Amino acid sequence: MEIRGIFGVKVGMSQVFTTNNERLPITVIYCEPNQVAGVKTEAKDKYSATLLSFDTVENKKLNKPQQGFFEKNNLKPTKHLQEIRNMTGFEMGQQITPQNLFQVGEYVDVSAISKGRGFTGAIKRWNFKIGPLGHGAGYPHRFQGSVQAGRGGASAQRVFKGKKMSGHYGHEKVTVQNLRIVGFDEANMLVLVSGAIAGPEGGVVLIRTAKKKPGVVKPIELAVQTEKA
Amino acid sequence: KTSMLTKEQANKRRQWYIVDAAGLVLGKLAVKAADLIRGKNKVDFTPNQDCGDYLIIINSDQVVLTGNKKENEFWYHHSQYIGGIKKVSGRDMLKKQSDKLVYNAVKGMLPDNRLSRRWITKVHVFKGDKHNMEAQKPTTLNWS
Repeated sequence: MEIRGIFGVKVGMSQVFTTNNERLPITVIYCEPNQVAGVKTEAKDKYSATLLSFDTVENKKLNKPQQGFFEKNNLKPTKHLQEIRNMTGFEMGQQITPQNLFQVGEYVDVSAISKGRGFTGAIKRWNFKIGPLGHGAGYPHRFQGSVQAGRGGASAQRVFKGKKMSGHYGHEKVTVQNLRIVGFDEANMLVLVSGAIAGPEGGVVLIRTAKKKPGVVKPIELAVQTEKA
Repeated sequence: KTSMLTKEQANKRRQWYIVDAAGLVLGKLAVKAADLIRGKNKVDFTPNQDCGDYLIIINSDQVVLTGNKKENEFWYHHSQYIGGIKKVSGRDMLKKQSDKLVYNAVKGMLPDNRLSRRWITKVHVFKGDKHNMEAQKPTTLNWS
């Protein structure tokens, strides 16, 4: 189905009390009401898509080619531009409120760059296991043990491409789906999302419609404190 | 001894051709296509520089397949990983982008050379019929 998304910046992590006394973790993301840079139709461009321009900046504060294009296109200079696949139900050059797109109990997915662990070991990157350390266990303490991949011209005598070893973990764009939407704030266009979500508090995070649960909405209400004088 | 057997001096001239694959079988047309593109059919074939020619294929989707090998012959493509074997039928390629199958069939008869890489880059297998190459005024001929 057609994918609907909105971009925002995380500002912190908190929790809220939903109805029936359920403490739900809250990721707080100020969603920027974006203005699409372009729409690629299924006929002229042969595929549905929409490039959105977000994190608005000053024309002087933006680099010459793109800010000049924005001014010629009668748009605003923005820090980032990103295309969203399969979205042509909207028009080009609009100010859109995502309140009409996502509902109080809709299920969405989030694409975000996780916190960068950099060059980390496979002990954490791939979650290897290690048993007893007593009675003599050799030099290493965080290791994988066997890397048996062929000895002698019989079995493999090589090393496998695409193997799961240590390396770059974090600082990568990953998507987590089927998480509940909790809180809306139309005064500043901010969202409160259930669960635990990747993305540093300040970085750019995309929240699009979940394709596993496109029209799966649920009744959600917020348990305001009963202690009122 | 000899008359000092001669060849060309990088004086190759290549022409474009238009061929439609609608009723010709795979192998017996592929052998002649490879002969044409590699320069096999030329009188004064010079393997040192080249004696080949270009190739454009129009509507490869309508090419004919023979006998039971449509549902019996299966081709494997292996990515360098466990379970990377992708084993698909001839009819499966018909339900897919089939021109690459003809490309691979032609490449299978290509000798292991440092020029076959540039002999095969002159072959453009297309499922369609309309493209930018029609404006180059090809030397139209087909059914080789």
